Parts: sequence; structure tokens; C-alpha cells
Amino acid sequence: APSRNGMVLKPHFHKDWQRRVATWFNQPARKIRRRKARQAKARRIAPRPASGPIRPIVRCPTVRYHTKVRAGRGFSLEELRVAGIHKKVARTIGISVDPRRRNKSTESLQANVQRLKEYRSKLILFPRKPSAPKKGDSSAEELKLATQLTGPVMPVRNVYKKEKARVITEEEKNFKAFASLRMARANARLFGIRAKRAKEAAEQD
Amino acid sequence: PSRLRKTRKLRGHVSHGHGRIGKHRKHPGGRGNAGGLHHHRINFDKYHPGYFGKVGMKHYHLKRNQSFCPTVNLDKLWTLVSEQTRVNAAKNKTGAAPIIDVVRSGYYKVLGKGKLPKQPVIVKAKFFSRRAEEKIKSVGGACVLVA
Amino acid sequence: YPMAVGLNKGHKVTKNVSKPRHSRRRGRLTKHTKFVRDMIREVCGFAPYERRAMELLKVSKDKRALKFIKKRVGTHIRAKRKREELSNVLAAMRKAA
RNA sequence: GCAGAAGGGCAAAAGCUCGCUUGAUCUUGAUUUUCAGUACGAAUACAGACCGUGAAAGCGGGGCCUCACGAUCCUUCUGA
RNA sequence: UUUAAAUGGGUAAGAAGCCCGGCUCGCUGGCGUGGAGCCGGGGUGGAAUGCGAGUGCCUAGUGGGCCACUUUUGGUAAGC
RNA sequence: GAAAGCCGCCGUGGCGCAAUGAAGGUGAAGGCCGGCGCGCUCGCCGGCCGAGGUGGGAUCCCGAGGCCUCUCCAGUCCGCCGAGGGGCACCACCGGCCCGUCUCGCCCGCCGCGCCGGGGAGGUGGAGCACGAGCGCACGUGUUAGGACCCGAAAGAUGGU
RNA sequence: GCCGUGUCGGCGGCCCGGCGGAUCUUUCCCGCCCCCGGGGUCGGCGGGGGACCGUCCCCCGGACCGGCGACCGGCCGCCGC
RNA sequence: UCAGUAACGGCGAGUGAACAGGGAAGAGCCCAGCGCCGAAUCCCCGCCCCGCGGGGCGCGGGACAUGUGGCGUACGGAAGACCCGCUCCCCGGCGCCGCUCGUGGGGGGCCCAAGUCCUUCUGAUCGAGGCCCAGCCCGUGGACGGUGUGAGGCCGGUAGCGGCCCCCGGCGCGCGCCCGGGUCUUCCCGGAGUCGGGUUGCUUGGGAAUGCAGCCCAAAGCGGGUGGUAAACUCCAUCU
Ligand SMILES: [Mg+2]
Ligand SMILES: [Mg+2]
Ligand SMILES: [Mg+2]
Repeated sequence: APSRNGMVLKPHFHKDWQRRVATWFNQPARKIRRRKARQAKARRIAPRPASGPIRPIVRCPTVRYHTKVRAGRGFSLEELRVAGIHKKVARTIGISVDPRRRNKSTESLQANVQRLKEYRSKLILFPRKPSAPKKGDSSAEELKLATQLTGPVMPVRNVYKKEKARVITEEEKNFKAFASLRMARANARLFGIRAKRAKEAAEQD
Repeated sequence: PSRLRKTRKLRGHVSHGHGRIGKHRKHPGGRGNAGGLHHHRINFDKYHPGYFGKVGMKHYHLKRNQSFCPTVNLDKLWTLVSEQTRVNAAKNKTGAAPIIDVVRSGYYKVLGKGKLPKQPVIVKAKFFSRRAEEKIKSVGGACVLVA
Repeated sequence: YPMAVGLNKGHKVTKNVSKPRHSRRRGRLTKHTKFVRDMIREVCGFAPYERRAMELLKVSKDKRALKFIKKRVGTHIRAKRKREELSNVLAAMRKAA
């Protein structure tokens, strides 16, 4: 069955696969079924923003992706605690809440508090009949538009710094080299062994 | 295109391009990679040497994110910034060298590749090779390391 | 001079101090619950393996006692914890008399 | 005569007797034979160590040469 | 088996060849020895006949053969 | 119109742009000039540059000389040109570089002087480097897996009458 | 009357011009961190501003061709009436 | 997408996931326990407030239930007492008005223009023709039926065409329900023949056992589970 210089191959067709076949013939039909499920969901709700609540700034895990910024799930009660809004009030203000999320850094904590107060300062509420607590006159003169598009406060905006130009000085052109990588990597794995021989000379008397 | 193929041209001829003697049936050598050590052995060496056996250590559940480091070597290093930077770098004021950080360009390690130009840089990478950083320290540049 | 590999790894941030999440204080003894388990182990008593254990734990030896508790209660981290609270009954039976 | 089946080879010898020895060791490639010009096996010429013998040149990394043997998977021992 | 054909097999019949000058070497070693290598310079018409070659990829069919000179094996011989 | 059109802070991702090792990991630029340390079989500082060298090599460039109704004076052109030059792709060869291992060796470094890091010179193993050629789409041939060019058993299994 | 291409200039339109830049400006403008009610560029943060460079929109001069981009004048030679 | 990858496999033929990442969609909660409230709770029957198209909050009797109904409470903590500065709400039912983004749904019946002149034919929908207004209509030149090939003869098709009948989701009079937040102080704080272990089966890519199941043994409470090589020690992370 094999021949001249070729590829040794494993087609996974040793199983009755013509019954379990999937053809995407309804796929234009479902694209105009979930546009009409977005349009008849936009006009059904309110002047409330389409594509739902405000999402947080979130950094990705796992070395490959930890230099980018992603839209997250909720707002991690500590960030709701500092911003001053209540946890059961917040999801009818338009603010997503994920109670199982942890804040253990401070800079990424203060980023989303700045984000959450910037949202509250660009929000207009409607009283049912015009009582308006925490709210004043005509609704920002009818709120300048109707409904937003694919993100209320532009959820990614992954930004990079300027770091314009520097002068190649001493102690910078001279030290932080490949020897610093090799010695720091070796002391990372010779740490527990060297702390064992130190015990052996501590029980030496 | 059924028009352009061999079976329209081969219709009228008896064995249909397969021979009176051999008379192509279904599976005369077995199905797939059958007999790879026995009767198809001379095919599997001379074209796939290495195909049979254990060769290393097993690592259960590897994650293709722990080992992720892309590389850029030094010829592709000045294209990470504009060409408007390096023409502005060398026009005789002071030792003002630009930054080139490969991490916001999506690279982690800087390898060596000759003809890094005469200007100084400060290059912010996660890792360096020793051929790479001594090309940089010979154009008057610096090699600053980032986590 | 921060770097990725070595012994002080990672980008340097500053830690957020926080009172820990309430789910983590789950198996604490909570003195009324201490009262319920300590009252009910004298109306009910000891299991047959841990009466044989504490009559090996007073006379026979201790390496053979835990070898008997290794087999019946499952693991080693469970066998020592059982062996030390049978010894605290055996100490309270004899030395508190 | 050279252990033996044959053939080739061999005379201050490759035989016979004696004297020391362990090169029947450690390691990388190349090549020949079978051949697809693949493998094992066998062989050849080296190279680098460490050795033996001899006064020395040298010879020796098994048997005077042509035969005497065995993959993957698994087991086992050895090595830094 | 001393001797030993006919047919046959290999190689050679130039410029990648020849000569001269110099210099590198950790190889070799009485020696400006030996041998390799490198650079530079000098002289092209070097058996007959015929012919355009060189090179890579992809590749089907085939893997039962049969006969006749001459040469030969088994067999009494055979359209064996 | 189940089409077509657009997005680009929708390029995430795929393949390619870098290889090698079981792995920890490491990871592809050289030559000259001028000097110096025992110019010590080894090297060091500064400049010039910059993919090395040899043999072939289409094309191109130069080209003495050569070719015209009367002789000495000047112009474009074109054909013939021995010779010489820079040499494409590519082939053969030599050198070089990176990784794995081997042997022999000496030197340098300090977020800390160590059963620490780095370097050297020779030899071998690699699907490498030596100024990138890939990607997407379409077609054709080939091989394979699928009922697989068409038809064909003796069977085996499950559930029933 | 005309547009093609280098060369600019009027920096003109840049503040009543488009876009692009991992160019610059720690003296601009907004909510903050670093110390003794105030303050130090005292190093920046989030954003806006306006310089510079790269390319495209006019005006005067200048360069060539007026190229299948053309009309009028005169010329030559046709053409039907 | 990862990825035909890690991994499994007479390591042969073959098999073969996940986590990041980009999207589609996005919504969160309740209980037993532990405490508190005179069982503050529920079901049935009888006559009524008063009703359409029938279900109730009101009244009176029989049961349920303390072996525990209901309220407030749920691990993101909770409750109570303080103190501090706010605030009077939500829900359905009834009547009708005002809409409904393709312009809400269902149903019926309606809506442009040659059958003109000549001509061929069994029969025309054929062929020719309609002044310098292009013979007529066109938001209608889809389709089909009519003695043959029809924009105009006829259903229709076009059009935010018109009128009809029934039905739906949503404003505003009467019922029904109604103190939240912060700071401090004290008290409270959890699911067992289950986890786990051994062994045997089946299963998985899961490999010194991924999952499941039988049998045996069987917990703890700074505990337990997980951290992809069996085990001991140790630290950390994470979940409950
Ligand atoms: Mg065939
Ligand atoms: Mg064929
Ligand atoms: Mg059967």
C-alpha cells in the first residue's frame, strides 16, 4: 500500500463517520437568526446599552498571554467596596459582578476602580416619575444618542508606554548581561541543595 | 472538472489503466501501514528511518504556554520600530539611543544574527544569548532585562 | 534589575492586603461544635478498632499501633492524627487520675 | 604440523619447545564483503588513549585466512 | 597440474596536462629533509571512426515467461 | 440575496520567518589593516568594512587589430575581433559559524566566591547557518483511509417467528 | 485652453488641511502617587493640547513633451454637396 | 483554534483529550444545619364581602404539624446591640386611551393597463403596425391557467394599498404589600456507611490506577479535597 517517498499518515476514518457528519448549510440562516435576535433584543429593552453590562480590565494568565489585557466577567466585590456601590444594587446600574474573583495586586485593583467611577460619571439614570435622587434635571439633554455599540467603555484598549529615548550610561552598558541569566537560573536550582549542606555543617559541632 | 481528467480519456480501453495481468482488485498489500516491519520493511527504512521505538522521556500533561518564547535575531530587530527612529537616532547630537523592546512586539528572546548597524540601542527583552548581547555591547548599545 | 527566571521571578507588583474569604475558615472547631462532639463520645463510646488500638498503645508499642491504624483508617496523614488523639484519651484516662 | 570441512598459505616459519604477559582493553569515525548499494554479522585501514613484549626496528586492539551467529518492545547489570 | 590459447576484463591515449619560481605546516624529521597545501608565472594541434550532451523531479505497467544458434548440468531419452 | 460588499485595537490563530538535545536547555559573521604581551603552537586594542575562497559558468563590459567611389586630415555607426575583465543561477571542493556528545586544556567573571557562571583548541553526530520564499486559491497526476471501479462467498453477531 | 514628472518656493490652506508616526515637548490644560493649611518638576500616572517628520490639496515662477487629452486660427492635399 | 498535539498502544495496526486564547450567548439563586420569633405556617369542609371567563386575602369548624410548618438567614459571610447620615415603596388584578420598526399575529373578501387595425391558423398568446411623444400601464415585464409561444383577456403579483372580523405584549382610577445603608461591638457559622484506603471489574489519552461500581475496612475538624510519577518530610497556592 505505501509507495515512493511519501508521508506516513493516520486518517481517523476507521469508524462509521458518515452518520456523524455535520454540514454547515444553515449557517447563513443562523447568522440572520442571531442578528434578528440582537436587533429585536436591542429595541426591546430600553435606551440601555446593547451588548450588556460593563466588564472589567483583566489580565490573562499563563506566560504566553500575560502581557495583554482582556475583558473579564464581573467586578470583584472589593472593587465594588472601594467605589462605594452595593453588591445587589450594582447589577441594575449596568455593572457586572463576579464574587469569586480575587484582587491580590494593587495596581490592577486601582485600575478597575478608576474604570468603575468613570462609568458612574458618564451614566444617566431615569427616575420612574421624576423624583430623581442622586440625579437632577433633563436627562443630559436626552443623552446625546440612543444606544452604544460593542462595549460601553471600549473594553480592551490595550495601551503601551512612550519611553522616549535615553543615554547609554555606565552601570547600564556594563552589568545586566547573559551571565546574570545563567547565574540566577543556577541559584534557583542549587538553592535547596546548598541549604542542605549548610545544615550538615550546623550539626557538625 | 470531470471533463479534464483521466477517466474520460481512458474510456473504451478494457482494463481502465490497470493492466491485464495485475488486474487491480481491492487491497493487495494490506490496508494502511500493514506489514511495516514485515513485507513493507524496505519502504519504512530508506524513507522513514526512526519510525519504530521508544526514544525519550514521557512528560504527562505538557502545557504549550510554559515553553512559549518567540525569538527575534538582530537583523529583524530594527524593523520592530519605525524607520523614522533610526534615521533620527544617528544625526549627531548626543548618545541618545532609542528603546527597542521585543515584548510589546511579541518576542521574548533575542538571538544573534550579524550586521547590527553602528547606532547604539537599549534593548528590553526577557532573554538574551551571549552572541546577541555582545553584538549590542560592541555597537555602543546596552542590554536591559525585563520580566 | 528584574528578570523572568531565577529565584525572585516575575514582574514586580505590590500585594493587596485583604481579610480572607469566608469559605476558607470552614473546618475550625467553633466551641459549641467542640461541645457536641466531646459530649457525645462518652454517651456512645469508642469503635472496636480504636479499643484494640488503645490497648496496644498503652503496653505493646507505638510503631505496631500505627501500623494497625495505617491499615484500617486509610492514609498515613490520617493514621497519625488518630494515633495522637487516642494517646490523648489514654493520657487523660491514666495521668488525670 | 598449523583444534577442526575443504581449499589457499607457511621453513633461522604461521610449525615445535621455552620466557614474560593480557591489545580477547578504552573511544570516535571511514571503508570492504552481502547489497537496494539498507541492516546484522564478519573484515580492513587508520586515528586517540592506556598497555604488553623485544636490545631495538617493530609487532599486538583474539585465533594464518575463508564459517562459527540475532532487530524493535521488555527485562537486567554497569557508567557520570 | 609444470605449460597454456581464441573470445574476454581493467587502465591510459593531455590544459584537471607539463614545467618553473616562491611561502604556510602543529605532519614527517642529520639536513633549505620528505610530503601535502596555497599563491604566481610560462608554453594547447597531441590514435581511428561516429555522435549534441549534462541534470533533476514525478511516475504507470511488470514481478507465471517461452524458443532457437553455440556453450553446458541432471536424466536411457523427451515438444523433460 | 444561502450571493456580493466591508472590518485590522476582529490576525486570536494557522503555516512560514531557526535549528538542535532524552532533557535541564542552549541557539547560527567573518576577513583585512596598524601595533602590542616570551607578535608564546595562544592572543589583545582601534579602524575599514563585510556573507569567505578555488575551479567551471549563460549574459554583459573592455578590446589591439579588421571591413568602405582618388590620395594626408574628422565625425556617428555597424559587422569581424585574438585577447582580457567583473562573473548569474547552479555543480564540485575547501574554510567558517550554531546545537548534541568526545578528548585535551588553560583563563576570565560576581545580586555573592560555589560538588558557581562563561570562554578555548581539535574530532565526530544533526532533518542546521552561510542576505529570506513562503502563504492562500485553483487544476492535474499519484498514494491512502473510507462501500471506494462494479458484482461475488463458506461465515460471525444481535433481536425475534 | 492642457496634464504628466523630478525642483522648489509662498509653512501657504497647518489656528477657518487631510491622514500617518513605538518623532519631540518633565515649562501647556485637566482627577492622582513620592515630603515638610500650603508647597517642591519633586519623578510620574489617565486623558486632552501643539511642534516636528512622512506622504496628499492650491497659487506665482521654471523644466521637457504637448504623449490615444483637445478646440480656434492659418497651411497642404482629400472629400461629398 | 489548541491538535492529529500531550498521551495511550502485540509502543504494532491504530487511538487520542484538555488548559490558556478569539468569539456566540450571558443571570443568578434557594435550603437543611446553627440561633431568634407564644406554630407567627399549611390543607380540607360550610356559609358568605362579591364578581364576570373563577380563583381568593375576610368569617366559622375539622385535620396536618413541636419527631419542627412559617419569617428573617447561606459561606460573596450572617445575626443582634449600638452609633451615624437617608428614604417613603413594589406587586399583580380592572377599565380604557396612546403605540406596535419591518412597521404584531390569524382570517375572509377588493384594487394598473389593447382583447385595438391588418394578417397566418383547427384555434391564437404568431408576424407586422400605432405622428415630432415615442400606441397603453409599470413601486405591477414573477408565475400559472386560457384551442400554440400573453406585461395588458383572467387569478394574481407590486405598493408603511384601502376598508372588515377576531386575538396579543406593554400608560392611567380601586385591591395587596413596604425602613434600607454605613461604621464599630459581641455572638454564630454548615450536609457520613460519605470522604479516604485496600482489592476486584469495566471504562478513559489519563500513563505506580481518569472515571465508575461491587465487597471489605472505615474518618477528621488550623479539618477535608485538588496541585497530571508511587512514598515520607516541609512550605505555598487554591477550593469547601
Ligand atoms: Mg496492478
Ligand atoms: Mg496506470
Ligand atoms: Mg451467534
